[PDB]
Amino acid sequence: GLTELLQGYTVEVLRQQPPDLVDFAVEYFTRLREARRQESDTFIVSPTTFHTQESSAVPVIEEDGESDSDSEDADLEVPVPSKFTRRVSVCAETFNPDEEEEDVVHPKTDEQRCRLQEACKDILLFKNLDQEQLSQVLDAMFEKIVKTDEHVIDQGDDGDNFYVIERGTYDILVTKDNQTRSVGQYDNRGSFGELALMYNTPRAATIIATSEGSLWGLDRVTFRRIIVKNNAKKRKMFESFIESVPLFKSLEMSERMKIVDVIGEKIYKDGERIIAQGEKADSFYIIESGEVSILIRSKTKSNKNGGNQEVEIAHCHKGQYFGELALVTNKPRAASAYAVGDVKCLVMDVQAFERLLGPCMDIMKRNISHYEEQLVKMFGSN
Amino acid sequence: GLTELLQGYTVEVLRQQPPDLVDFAVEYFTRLREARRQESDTFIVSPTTFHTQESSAVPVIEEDGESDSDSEDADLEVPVPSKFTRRVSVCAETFNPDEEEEDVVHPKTDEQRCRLQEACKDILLFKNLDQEQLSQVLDAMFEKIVKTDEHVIDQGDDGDNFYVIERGTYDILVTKDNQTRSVGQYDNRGSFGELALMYNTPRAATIIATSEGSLWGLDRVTFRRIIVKNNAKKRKMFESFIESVPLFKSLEMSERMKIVDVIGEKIYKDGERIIAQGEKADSFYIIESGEVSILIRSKTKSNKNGGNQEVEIAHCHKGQYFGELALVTNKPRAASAYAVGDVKCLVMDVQAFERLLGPCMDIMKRNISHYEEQLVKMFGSN
Amino acid sequence: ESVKEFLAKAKEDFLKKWETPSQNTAQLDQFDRIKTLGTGSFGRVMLVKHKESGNHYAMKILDKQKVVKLKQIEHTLNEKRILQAVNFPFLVKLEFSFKDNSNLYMVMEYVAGGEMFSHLRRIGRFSEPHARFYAAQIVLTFEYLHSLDLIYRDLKPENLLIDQQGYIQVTDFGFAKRVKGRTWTLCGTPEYLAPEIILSKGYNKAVDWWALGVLIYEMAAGYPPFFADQPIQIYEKIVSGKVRFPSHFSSDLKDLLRNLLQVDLTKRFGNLKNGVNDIKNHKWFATTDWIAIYQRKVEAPFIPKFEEEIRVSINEKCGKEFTEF
Amino acid sequence: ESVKEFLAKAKEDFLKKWETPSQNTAQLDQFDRIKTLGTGSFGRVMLVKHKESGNHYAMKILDKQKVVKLKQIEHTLNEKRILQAVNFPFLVKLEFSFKDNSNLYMVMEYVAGGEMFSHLRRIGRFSEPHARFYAAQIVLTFEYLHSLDLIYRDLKPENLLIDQQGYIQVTDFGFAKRVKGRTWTLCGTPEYLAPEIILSKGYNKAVDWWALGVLIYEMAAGYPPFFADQPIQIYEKIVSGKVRFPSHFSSDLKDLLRNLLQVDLTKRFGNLKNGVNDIKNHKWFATTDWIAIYQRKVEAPFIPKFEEEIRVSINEKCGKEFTEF
Amino acid sequence: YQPNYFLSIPITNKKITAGIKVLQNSILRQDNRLTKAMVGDGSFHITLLVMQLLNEDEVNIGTDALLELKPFVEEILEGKHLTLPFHGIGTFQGQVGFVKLADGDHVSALLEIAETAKRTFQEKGILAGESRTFKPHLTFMKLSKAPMLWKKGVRKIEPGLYEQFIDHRFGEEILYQIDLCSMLKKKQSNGYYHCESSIVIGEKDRKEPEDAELVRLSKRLVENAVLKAV
Repeated sequence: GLTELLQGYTVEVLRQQPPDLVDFAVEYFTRLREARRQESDTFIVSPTTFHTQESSAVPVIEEDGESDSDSEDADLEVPVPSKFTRRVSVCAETFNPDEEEEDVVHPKTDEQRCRLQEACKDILLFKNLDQEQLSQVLDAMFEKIVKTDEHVIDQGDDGDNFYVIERGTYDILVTKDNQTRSVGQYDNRGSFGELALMYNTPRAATIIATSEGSLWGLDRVTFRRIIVKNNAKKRKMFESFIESVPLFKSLEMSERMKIVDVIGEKIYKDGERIIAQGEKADSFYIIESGEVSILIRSKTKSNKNGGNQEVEIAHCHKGQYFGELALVTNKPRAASAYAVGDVKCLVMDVQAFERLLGPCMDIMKRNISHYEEQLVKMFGSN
Repeated sequence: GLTELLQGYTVEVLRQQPPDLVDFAVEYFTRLREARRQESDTFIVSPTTFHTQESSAVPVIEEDGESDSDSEDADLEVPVPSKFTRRVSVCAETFNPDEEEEDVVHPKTDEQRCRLQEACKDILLFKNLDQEQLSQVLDAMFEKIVKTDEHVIDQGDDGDNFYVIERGTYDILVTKDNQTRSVGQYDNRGSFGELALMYNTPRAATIIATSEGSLWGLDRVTFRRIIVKNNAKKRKMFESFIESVPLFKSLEMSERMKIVDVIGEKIYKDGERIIAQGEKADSFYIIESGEVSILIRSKTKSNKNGGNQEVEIAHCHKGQYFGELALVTNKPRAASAYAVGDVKCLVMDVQAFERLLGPCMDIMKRNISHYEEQLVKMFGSN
Repeated sequence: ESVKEFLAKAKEDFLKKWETPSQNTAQLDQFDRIKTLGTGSFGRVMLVKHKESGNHYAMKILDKQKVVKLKQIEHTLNEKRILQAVNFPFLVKLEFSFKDNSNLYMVMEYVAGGEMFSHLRRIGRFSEPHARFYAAQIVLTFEYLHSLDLIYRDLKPENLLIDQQGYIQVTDFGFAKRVKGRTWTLCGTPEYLAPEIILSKGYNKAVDWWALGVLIYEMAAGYPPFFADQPIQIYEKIVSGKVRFPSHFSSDLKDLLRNLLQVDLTKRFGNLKNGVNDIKNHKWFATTDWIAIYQRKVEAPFIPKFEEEIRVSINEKCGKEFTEF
Repeated sequence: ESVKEFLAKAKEDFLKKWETPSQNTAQLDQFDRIKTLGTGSFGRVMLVKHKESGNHYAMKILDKQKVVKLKQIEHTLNEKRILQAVNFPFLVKLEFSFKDNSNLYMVMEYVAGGEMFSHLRRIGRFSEPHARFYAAQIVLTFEYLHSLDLIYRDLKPENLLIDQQGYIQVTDFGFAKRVKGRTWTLCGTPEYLAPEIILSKGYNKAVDWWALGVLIYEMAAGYPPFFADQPIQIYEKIVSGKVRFPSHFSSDLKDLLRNLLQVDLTKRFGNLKNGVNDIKNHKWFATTDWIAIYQRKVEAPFIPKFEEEIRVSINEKCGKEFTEF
Repeated sequence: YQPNYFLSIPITNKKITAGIKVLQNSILRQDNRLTKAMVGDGSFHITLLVMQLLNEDEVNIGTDALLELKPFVEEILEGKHLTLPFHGIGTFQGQVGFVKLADGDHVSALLEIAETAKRTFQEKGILAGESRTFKPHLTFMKLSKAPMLWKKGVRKIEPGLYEQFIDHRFGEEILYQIDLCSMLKKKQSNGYYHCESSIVIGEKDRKEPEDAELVRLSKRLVENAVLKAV
C-alpha cells in the first residue's frame, strides 16, 4: 500500500495546488485516518450465575430445649426404720454422807415461807420430810426474778432446779413431735421441775413468763446434800441410843441398822400420857430427851380393892428405856407412863422388831455370861 | 519539493516498517511541521566611534564689556592764584542831606518791633545807631509775605533790600563755579543782605522759602535817607549850641565842625550827679535841655573845718555850659553838679579839644578886644 | 450346811483379792482383734481373740484420759476392783486387766448369746416356771454378793444376758459397791428404784431384793409393776407401794411378790430375820432345786441364737492417779 | 613861609577859574586821531595828536546823550569844572575842553608811562624808602587840594599813574568834590573807605588822610590793612580800627600808620590842630625833602616802560542843559 | 549513405519485451499474414547512432570509439541514471510500427549522448550519424520485412489493429549497456543482433560504490508514485 498511499496524496496535491505541502500532508493524512470506521460504544453488562447442588448428608446433630428448676427438692427419707427399746441407768451426783465438818443465806418473810410450805405439801420429795429438814430446805431456796417474756425453763434443756412461783403469770408449752401447744397457764401459783431434784434429765416442757414475776428456786445438789446429811446424822444419833441400851449389846452392827431404818420418833408435851396401864403392849421406848414418870394404880395387888390412886414406880431420863416387857411377854401394860416435861422418845414396834431380829429372849442369851444379869434386869426387883 | 518531501517519509517507512502507513504519515508530517526553528530575534546595542583626531592651535581671543559705572567726586582746582585783582569803585545814590521840607507807614506790634530790634543788635550799620534813628528805621521796614518754594533773593541779582525773617523756614544756597551747594537753613530766625544797604551789588547767595513765611524788608535808599537826614539835623543842632557859646565865638566854621564830629551827648534823670567835686576835670558840658544845679561843700574855705553841707553856687539852663575850667586849668573840680529835672548835655573831652584846636587860652585871645572880657568870665566873680 | 462352807470359802477368796487387787495381768500383744461391737453412746468395746489358747473375749477400751470427765472416775476404778475380786457362775468375768499410756483395758469373758431384754420383749412374757428358773439364778447371785457386802443396784432385763447354755449371766457393775452400813447415791433404773433410794433415807442390801420383786413381776407380766409414761408418776406409785397383779398370776406368785415389793422394811423378804431363806423357802420356789440351778444342771427353757485400729501414746499419761488398777 | 605864598596864590588862581569855568576851549579839527585805548566797561577814550604843536593827548569821548542814564550826570559836569580850575604837578591835566552836538570831549594830558597797580602787584611790595617817595607826593597833593576845599575820595593804586619821570600823576576825579562843611555820599573803593563814610556820620577832608594810611600800608606790605574776601568783613574790620602790621615794618612807619588809620577823629593825623604838618614832620618822613619832591628833582626809584571813526549829529542835542561846560 | 552498423541500447526490461510480444500477437490474431512484418523475439533495441564499418580495421576502430565513448556518457548523466519510459504506439507513414519513447528530461540527455557518439566516431574516421532529426523509438514491425504484403493488398499498418495499446505503459529501461551491432550479419541464438563489442555505462551505476544501502530506492518509489498520479 506504500505506492498507492503516495499516489493518492500526489493526486490531491496536483488538484488543489497547496502552497504548503507539509501543512497539506498533515491535513490529508489526518483526514484519511478519520474516514476509517467505526468507534463503538461499550455494551451494557449484566452478571448472572446459575448453580446446581446434589449432595445428600446422612449425619446431623440435633439438640433442643433447656432445663430450669423453680425450687430445691427435699431429699428422700431413708427406707430403713429404726426402733429403740433401752433405758439408761440414772444417777445423781455422789456425796460423802458423813458430815465433812460444818463449813446458803436467802432471806424470807413469814408469809413467804409459810406460802412455800403450802406449795410444797404434796410434792413427794417434800411430803414426808421432818420439821427441821423442811426448814433447812426452804432456807436454801434462792429467789429468781423474771421479766415478762423470759423463759424460765425450755423443753429439752438440762434441769438442775425446782421452782415455786412467788409472783407473776406464766404460759406452759409442750412440743410433741413437730407441734407445740400452749397447754396451760400459771397465775401467781404453782411449782414445776420436781424431777430435777432427783437427777439430771431433760426439761419436758417450756415455761415463759407473761409479766414481771418472782420464783423461788432450789438446786438439786443443795437439796440432796441437805437431806442426806441430815438423815445420816439422824442415823448416827439413833445408832448411839440403841448401842448404849445394854439389852441390845449382843446385837451386831447390821442388826442395829435394821432397827435404825424403821424406828420411830415422837414428841410429848409435859404431863401427857405415853403409855396407859391396861392397854396392849406393842412397843418399847428409848428416851432421847426429857424425863418419864412411871405410875401404877395399886389395886392389881391382892383380891379386889385398895389404893386406887397413883404411885410412881420408876422415873426415867435421857438414854433410858421403858415398856421393855412388851419384848418378852404378852400381858397388858402393868403401869402408865407420863412425860415429865418435854419428851422425845424412839418408839419401836415389838412385832417389827421380832420379824427383823427374831425374839428378844434369844438376843439376851446370845452372850451367855450376861444372860442371868439380863434376866434379873427384865424380871427383877428394881 | 514534492519528491524530496515524500522521500524523507518513505525512507523512514522503509527503515521502521510501521504497521500502519497513514498513522505513520500523520506523525511524520506533524513532527516535520513542528520541526522548523527558523524564527529568530536580534537586539543590537553597539558603540561606534572615531579613534583619532589632530589638533591645531588657534590665535583668536575673546573680550567682554563691563557694566557702566557713574561716579561724582567733589573737585577743587585753583588756576594761577594771583592776589592781583584790580578793585572797582562803589557809589551809593546821592542825596541832599540838608532837610528838603517834611514831605513810610508799616504797622508793627510791640513784640514784632521788639524782635526786630533784637535781630538787628549786631548788624554794624545798626549796631551803634541812636534810639530815634533805630525807631524811624524800624518804622520804615515793610512786610513781605512769601509762599513756600519762592525765591527771596537769587545769587547774582542786584540787591536793594535787607531782610529780617518774621516767620517761615528757608534754605540758603551758594553757587561756586559750576557747583551749587545747599549750605544752610533758617528756621524762623535770621537776616541777610546787609550789604545792599550800602550800595548796589550782586547778591552772593540764593534764599528760598520752604514754607509760608514773612520777612521784614528795608530798602537802601529809604535807610540811607533816614540816617543821613537825621545826622545832618543833629549836626546843625550841635553846631548851634557851640555857636551860641561866647567862649567859642572866635572859632572858625571848620573848627566848630571838628567839635561837632566828635562831641558826645548824655541824658541825666532829675537829681543824678553829673560832676562830682574833687574828681579830675576832663571835660565840659553844654546844656541843650533842662537845668543843672552847681553845689559846693563849704570846707575848702580856710584852714580845716566848717559848713560841710551843700551850697548852690550857680544854676544853669538850656544853652549854658559848666565845667569850663577844665579847659584852662588842671585842678580837681571845685564843685559838684546835679541834674535839675531831665537833662541833656553835650559832653566834650578837654584833651580831644586841645588835640583838635589847640589850648583854649589861645582861642580866647584870638579876638583881642574881647580877651579881657573872656578872662573875667572864666576866672571872675560871678 | 455346805451353804455356809461355800460362803466362808467365798469370803476368804474375796477378801484376799479385794485387799490385793490383781493389777495389770496380761499383755496386749497376746490378744489380736476381730469385730468391733462396742459403740452405743459410751465406751469402746471390741471383740478379740487369744494367742496360745486362742479364746474369745470382750475387751472394754477405756482411754486413761477419756476419764476425768463424764460423771465419775471412781465408779469405775472401784468397778474394776470388784469384778476382779468376785467369782460366781452367773456373773460375768474380768479375765484380764492391763494399762499403760493406753491404760485400762478390761478383758471380759465372752458368751455368744442373747440379751434378756430382747427375748422377754419378743415373746411378751415368760411362763411362771420359766420365770422361776431365771429368778432362782438371781437369788443365788444376790446371796453370794451380799455375803461379800456388795450391792448390785442395777437389776433389770437390760443388764442380763442369756448364755449359750441358756443360763443367766449378769453384766455391768457400774453401780456395784461394797457397803457395810448404809450408802446414799440415788442410782439405778427408774422402773426398778426402791422407795428408800427415791427418798434418800439411806440403804443397803434391801434394794436388791426390791428390784428382784420388780424383775420377777415384769418377767411374768411383760411389764414392770410401777409403770407410767412420766418418771414422776413412776416414783409416786413406787412410794405408795400399791400394786395390781394380772389375772393370770398364781397365788404363790402374788404372795411372794407382795413380800418383795414391801415399802415397809420390817416386812420385806430378804431383809428379815432369815434373810434370803424367806425367799428360798417360799411356796413359789418349792419346785426349785437350788443346788441344781447352781451347778447349771437344770435344762434352761430357751437356748439363744448363736471398726478401726487405735494405738497408744508411746507414753503413759493419767498413770499419776490410776495407779491402783 | 613860601608854603603860605604858594597856597595863597594857588587859591587865587583856583577861585578865578572856579567862578568862571573855561568852557569849550579848543576846536576838534586841531586834533587828529591815533590809537583807541579807552574801552574797559565805560566811556570812550582814544589817543590823539595835535596840529601846530603836534602833541599827544588823551581825549575822553562823552556822548552828550550817553549821559542822563548811568549813575549820575553831575559827578561829571562837576568833575569837569574841577579839573579845569586846578593846577598841580602830581595831578593830571585837562588840556582842552569842547562840545557841540558831539558834546563833551575831554582833552587830558598824556604820559606814556605805567600804572601804579601793575607795578606794585608785580614786585609785591615797595621798600619803605620807595614807598615814602610816592607818599610824599600824595601828601603834597592833598595839602594843595584841601587848600581849595576839594576832597579826592578815591585814593588807590588803581588811580595812580607813574609818568616817564618816575613821579606820580593822579587820575580819575569821579568823586572829587568841593566841600566846605560836611558831605555824605557813600563812595570810594571798599578797601579804602573811612569809618565815617561807611556809617554815614558826615565827613570832609579827614577821609583822604585815612585813605593815605591805607595806601601807604599797602605799598609797604603788598596788601591793604583791612583785607577780606567778603565786603562786609572788610567794613567791620575798618570800623573796629584794629590793625596788624607785618614783621618787617619799621617803628616809625607803624607809628605813622597808627595815626593815619585812627577811627577816632580827635587823634587822626591831618585832622588835628597842625593839619598836614603832623604828617610832614613825622619821623618816618624825616629824610624827605618836600621842596625837592615838589620840583620833581629827586630821583625816582623806578622808570616805567615806554578802533573806529565816530561822527557828530550835525545838530546839537542835550545842549539844553550841558550849557555850563 | 546506407549504414551497416549501429550503436544499440538493448531492451533488457522483460516487462517491456513481454508487453510488445502481446501487442504483436494481438495484431497477428486479427491478421495472421502480418507474421513476417513483426520484428523477431530478442531483437528489441533503440538505435542510438548509425554508421558504416566497411572492413576489419574499421570494425576494430568502431570498437575503439565505443570504448572511448564510455566516460563521455558518464560525464553527461552527471550521476543520475537515464530512464527511458516506453508508452503508446506510433507509425512512420503506416509502414513502420513502434512503441513511443515518452516525453521528458531523458529525451534531451539521450539526444546529447547520440550527438557525442556521432562526434566520437567521426573523430576516429568513421562515417556515422545522419542529417535528419534524432527521433528514438522502439520498432515492433516493418512492412518492408514482408515484401509479399504489397503483392497481396496490405500496404499500410491498420491503426485499428493496435488500438487497445494506444496508451499502454510497456515499461521503463535504464541505460546501462550500449552494444556495437552489425545490421547484416547473422543474428545471435537469442534473436539479438550480432554484437562486435559492448560497453556498460553503469558504475554500475552508482555515485558511491558502497551500498547506501537501498536508501535511494525511496527515491525510485516516490518518483514512480508521482508519475502514476499524473
